[PDB]
Amino acid sequence: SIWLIVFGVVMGVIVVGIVILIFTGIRDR
Amino acid sequence: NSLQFVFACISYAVGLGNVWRFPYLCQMYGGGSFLVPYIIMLIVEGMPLLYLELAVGQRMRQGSIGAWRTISPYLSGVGVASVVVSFFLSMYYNVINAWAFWYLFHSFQDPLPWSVCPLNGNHTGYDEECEKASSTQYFWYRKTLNISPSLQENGGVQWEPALCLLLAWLVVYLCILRGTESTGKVVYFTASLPYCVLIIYLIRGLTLHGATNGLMYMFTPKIEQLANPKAWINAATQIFFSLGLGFGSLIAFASYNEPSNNCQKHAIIVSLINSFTSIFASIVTFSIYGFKATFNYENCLKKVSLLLTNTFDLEDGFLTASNLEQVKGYLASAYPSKYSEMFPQIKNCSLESELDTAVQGTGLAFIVYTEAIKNMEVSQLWSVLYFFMLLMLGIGSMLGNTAAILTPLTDSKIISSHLPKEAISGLVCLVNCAIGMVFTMEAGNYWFDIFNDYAATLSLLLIVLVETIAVCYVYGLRRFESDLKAMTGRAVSWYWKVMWAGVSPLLIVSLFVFYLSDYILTGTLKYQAWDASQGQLVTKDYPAYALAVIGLLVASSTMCIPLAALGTFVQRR
Ligand SMILES: *[C@@H]1O[C@H](CO)[C@@H](O)[C@H](O)[C@H]1NC(C)=O
Ligand SMILES: *[C@@H]1O[C@H](CO)[C@@H](O)[C@H](O)[C@H]1NC(C)=O
Ligand SMILES: O=C(O)[C@@H]1CCCCN1
Ligand SMILES: [Cl-]
Repeated sequence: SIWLIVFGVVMGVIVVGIVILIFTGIRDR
Repeated sequence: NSLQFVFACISYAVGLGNVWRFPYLCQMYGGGSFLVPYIIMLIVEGMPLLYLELAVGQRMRQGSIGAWRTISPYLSGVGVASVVVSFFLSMYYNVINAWAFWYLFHSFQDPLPWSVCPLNGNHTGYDEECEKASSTQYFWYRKTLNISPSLQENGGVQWEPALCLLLAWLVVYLCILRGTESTGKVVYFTASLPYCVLIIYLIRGLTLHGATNGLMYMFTPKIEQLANPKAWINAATQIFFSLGLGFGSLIAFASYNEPSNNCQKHAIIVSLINSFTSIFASIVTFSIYGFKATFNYENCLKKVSLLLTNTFDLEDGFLTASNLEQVKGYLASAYPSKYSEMFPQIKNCSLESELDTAVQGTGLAFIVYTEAIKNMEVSQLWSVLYFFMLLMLGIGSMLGNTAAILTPLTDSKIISSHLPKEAISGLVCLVNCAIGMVFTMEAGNYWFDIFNDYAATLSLLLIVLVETIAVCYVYGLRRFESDLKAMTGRAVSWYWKVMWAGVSPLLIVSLFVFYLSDYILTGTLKYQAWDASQGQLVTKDYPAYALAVIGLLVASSTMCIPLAALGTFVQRR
């Protein structure tokens, strides 16, 4: 199913973005 | 500084209430019969109260709770309630975004899912429900929601909508964490892309066969259904929900503006731009809807002609739509014995009935625009563009709403001294996403219907009524006018004073009285439910447990005001 592949890619990139932003914010403070 | 504030207010106001909610609200309540009150309710309710909110944000120069607490302590509750409503909004609004995500992900396929019905099972025809309804309607009601036939019947949590809602909430949380003041180029971009996409769909939407039927249905003010109090109620509540009145974040936005600014120009411009965007989006939607209605009418006429021709052994092209009644009379006069058998079977179809009952419900925008996409050349590109514009609008509106939710929480030193703001926002998003899973069930569309019509509908009227009475009578309109004149050099116009003091509260009270009287007289609250066997929408009475939630959603937010007054009186005594 192509919709599942696209959703997996999008969710992966969004989760990596959230993780990096939280980690950078915590490390800065 | 004017451009920044004006575009911030526009970006807050222009969202899914303009592109998604307005079209189906207009369709449900008669088209023109809903548009005439809307405009009537915009001059009286929209502009004066939006200006009052923007002025209260400036003369106080505090937050919503701070302002309504500084005017008088006995009133501080209206600052708390204005948060709670936002909560309920953020509880269900995201579901819409989720749906768009779904419709985006099913847009990279050559055989678009809403374009071709599945095979029946013989591999010789189409599905019964997919044929009785449209392919777009079948995709929306079965492939997307899998809607249960009644509210009493619900299954488990559908995992695909749950994942889409989880993804939408993750995107909202990422947008919360990432940016707060970098909207510089975004305001140059996110404000023109919806208009460009609507322009493209208008260029397609006004050249379809029978596009004028949709516009005529839209702009005809039928007097017979213009007397419905529910139409006026829905118009006023949609105005309040689209301008953001009662949510309390407009006061916060205006709190950061200079006191030597013209809030009479800005309020007028924002309200007019919101109205124009709603009208334009609804015009495009109703042009496509009229094309759908014309196609359904032509299909019914063709089916009836084929039925008569296959039986009376008429010529192939002899029986057309321009000579249908005359040939029917001729055939009936020829011999009645044969005509008697199928007379029940011959169906009457007209443009009007199709226009009322072609497509209706909260999925009107999705169904209509998927239909329009399936009639394009490169359907994939236009589907991506439209469902990306919708995603931007929803994400922006939710950023505004969640900022309104979170600012009181961050400003509270009790919570801010224990957990980081990055964790407070995460907890808020997690609670909202976990509670919003009730909209992903099989019967979740009915709960979405309940929340879209009662969570932030009448409470927005009562909050604004209390706010305007507070500003005019408790604080003193003369004192407020003097303060505003000293702040900006110009005294408030007499028209704005008239609309603040008497006209808007009286109209709100009259609307509330009419709605209550209509509900009492009817005594049976009903909702639309999908019927796959009949392939349309039927009206069913709300069950006993559905009225409790409906009552509580309004009651908590509205009654949060009197309870605070009682608590303050107890504290004093
Ligand atoms: C096609 O399927 C229907 C059931 O929906 C059945 O009644 C019909 O006999 C089938 N046609 C043939 C040729 O078997
Ligand atoms: C169609 O119209 C005729 C005459 O007005 C009426 O008798 C009939 O019940 C209607 N409906 C159908 C399905 O024939
Ligand atoms: O137009 C919208 O979609 C938003 C909803 C929230 C309040 C502001 N307007
Ligand atoms: Cl609107």
